[PDB]
Amino acid sequence: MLSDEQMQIINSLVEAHHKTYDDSYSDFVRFRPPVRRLSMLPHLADLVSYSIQKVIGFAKMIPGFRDLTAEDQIALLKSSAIEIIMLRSNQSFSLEDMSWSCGGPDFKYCINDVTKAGHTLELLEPLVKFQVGLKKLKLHEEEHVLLMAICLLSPDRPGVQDHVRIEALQDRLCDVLQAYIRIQHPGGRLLYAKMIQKLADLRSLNEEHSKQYRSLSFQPEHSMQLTPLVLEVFGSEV
Amino acid sequence: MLSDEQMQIINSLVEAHHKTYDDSYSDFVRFRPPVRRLSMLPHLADLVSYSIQKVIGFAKMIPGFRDLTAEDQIALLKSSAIEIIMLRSNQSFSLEDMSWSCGGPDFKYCINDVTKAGHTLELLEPLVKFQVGLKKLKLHEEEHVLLMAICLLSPDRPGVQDHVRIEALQDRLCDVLQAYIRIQHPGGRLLYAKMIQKLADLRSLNEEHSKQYRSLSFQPEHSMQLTPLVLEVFGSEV
Amino acid sequence: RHKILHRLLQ
Amino acid sequence: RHKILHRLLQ
Ligand SMILES: C=C1/C(=C\C=C2/CCC[C@]3(C)[C@@H]([C@H](C)[C@H]4CC[C@@H](C(C)(C)O)O4)CC[C@@H]23)C[C@@H](O)C[C@@H]1O
Ligand SMILES: C=C1/C(=C\C=C2/CCC[C@]3(C)[C@@H]([C@H](C)[C@H]4CC[C@@H](C(C)(C)O)O4)CC[C@@H]23)C[C@@H](O)C[C@@H]1O
Repeated sequence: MLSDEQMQIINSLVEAHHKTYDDSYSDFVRFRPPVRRLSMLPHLADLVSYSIQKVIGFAKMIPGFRDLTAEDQIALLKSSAIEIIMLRSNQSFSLEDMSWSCGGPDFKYCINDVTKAGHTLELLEPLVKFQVGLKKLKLHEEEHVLLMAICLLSPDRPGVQDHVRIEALQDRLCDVLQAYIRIQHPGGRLLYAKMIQKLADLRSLNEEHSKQYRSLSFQPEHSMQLTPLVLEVFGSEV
Repeated sequence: MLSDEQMQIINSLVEAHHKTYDDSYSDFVRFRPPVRRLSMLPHLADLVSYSIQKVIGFAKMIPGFRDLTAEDQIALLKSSAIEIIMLRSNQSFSLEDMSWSCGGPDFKYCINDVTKAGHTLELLEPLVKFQVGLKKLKLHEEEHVLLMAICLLSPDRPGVQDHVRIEALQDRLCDVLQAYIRIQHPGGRLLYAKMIQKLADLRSLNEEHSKQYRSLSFQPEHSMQLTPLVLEVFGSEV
Repeated sequence: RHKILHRLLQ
Repeated sequence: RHKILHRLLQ
C-alpha cells in the first residue's frame, strides 16, 4: 500500500490541478474571438497564453519545484510548457468529435481550426492520435496530475543545472505513480509503461511543434499576433 | 488660390486617411472584449495596437515619408504614434457624451474606462479637454488629415537624422494647410494658429502619457497584457 | 531576460 | 530591433 508522504503528494498535486484548471471554461470569452489568413491564431494564442499562466501556477505547487532555483524553474517551464499544455488539454478532448470542446461550439476546436493558426498535419495528426490514445488510457485524476508533474520535472531538459535534485523529485513522483497504479488501479498492470510511452510521444510532439513555431514566429506579421508571455516561454532566448 | 501640387497632396492625404480609418468600427469585435484590476487594459491595448497599424499605413502614404530612411521612419513613428492616435480619435469623439463612441455602447469609452487601463486624471482630464477643444474647431477633413501628417513629420523628435529633409516635407505641408484655410475655410482667420497650439498640447499629452506608460509597462503583470506592436512602438529600445 | 516568467513565479 | 515595425513599413 501507499505512504502518507506519497498520499500527501497526490493530494497536493490534485488540489493544485483543481486550482489551475477551470472546468467551466468561462474565462475563454476574454480571449480574442475565434474566426473561421491564419484567422484562428489570435484566439489560440490567447488560449495558449492563458494556459501557460495555468501551468506556471500548477508548477509552483508541485512539492519541491519552488525550492529549485529560478533558473531551473524557468528552464523546466520553457522546455516543458508545450507538453503540459498538450497533456492537460486531454481533459477537454472528446473521442466522439475527435476534438477539444470547451463549452459552446465557439470554443470547439477541430484539426482545421488549428490549421488556421499556422500548423500542419505533420503536427496535428500525431497530436490528435496522441490525444485519442491518451484518452483511451482512462487515467484517474491522480494519474493525470502525477504524469503532468513528472513531465514537468524531467531533468534531461536543456538549460537544467541541478540534474540530481530534479531527478530526485521526479523519481519520488514516479514511485508515487507506480505504487498508485499497483494498489489503486484495477487491471492497470500495463499502465505505467504506457504512460511513460506517452511522455516519449510528448517529446516528439514538442520537437515538431517547436519547428513549426520557429517557422511562425520568424514572420513578424504572425508573431505580432502572439502574446508577450507566449513569446517569452516558447522563445529561444534563455 | 491653391496649386495642383498642394491639391494633389491634399487628395493623397485624404485618400490615405480614408484607407486607414474604418467608420464602421466593425473590426473592434476582434479585440479582447471590454470589461467594467485594470479590466479595460486588454481591450484598450488591442484598440491601440490596431490603431498603430493604421497610423503606419497612413504614414506610408504621406508624400515623401516612404522616401525617408527606415531609421527616420521608425523614429518619427515611435515619437509621434501616440499623438496621431490622440488626434485621429477625435473622429469618434462626442461633445454630447464627452467620450469616444465607436458603434455600440460596448465600444463607448468614457474617462472611467481608461482609468481601468492604468491611467490617471492627470492624463485623462487634459486629454478630454484637448478632444473637446479640437472638436469645437470643426476642422474640415482636409485640415484634420493635414494636421496628422504635419504632426507626424515634426523633425524635432529624438532619434531623427535628416532634420532638413523632414523639415522640408513638414514645411510644404504647412504651406498647403495655411493656403487651404486662407482660400477654403470661411472665418478661418484664426484657425492655423489654433491648430498649431493643438500640436503643442499634443506634446504635453505625449509627455504625460509616456510617464504613465513607463509606470505601467514596468510592471510585468500589466505589460503582459500589452501587444508585441504596442511594446515595440512605445518601447524605449530605439 | 524572462521578465514575465520571473514575475509569475513570485 | 524593431522587427514588427520594419515588417509593417514593407
Ligand atoms: C490548451 C488547452 C486546451 C486545448 C489545447 C489545444 C487545442 C487547440 C490547439 C492547441 C492549443 C495546440 C496548438 C499546436 C497550440 C500550441 C501552441 C500554439 C501556437 C503558439 C499557435 O503554436 O498552437 C496545442 C494544444 C491544443 C483546452 C483546455 O483543455 C485547456 C487547455 O489548457
Ligand atoms: C484609438 C482610437 C479611438 C479611441 C482612442 C482613445 C479612447 C480610449 C482611450 C485612448 C486609447 C487613450 C489611452 C491613453 C491609450 C493610449 C495608449 C494606451 C495604453 C497603452 C494603455 O497606455 O492608452 C489614447 C487615445 C484614447 C477610437 C477611434 O477613433 C479610432 C482611434 O484610432
